Amino acid sequence: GEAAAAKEAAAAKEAAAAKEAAAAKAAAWKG
Ligand code: NA
Ligand code: NA
Repeated sequence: GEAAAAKEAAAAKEAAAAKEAAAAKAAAWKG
């Protein structure tokens, strides 16, 4: 029901968030 659905939301957004960190960091670490 809503329980399943909630877990999709959670997963996706966690994944998304992590990608931004990775990208920003790569850009920075270079200079
Ligand atoms: Na989808
Ligand atoms: Na970013």
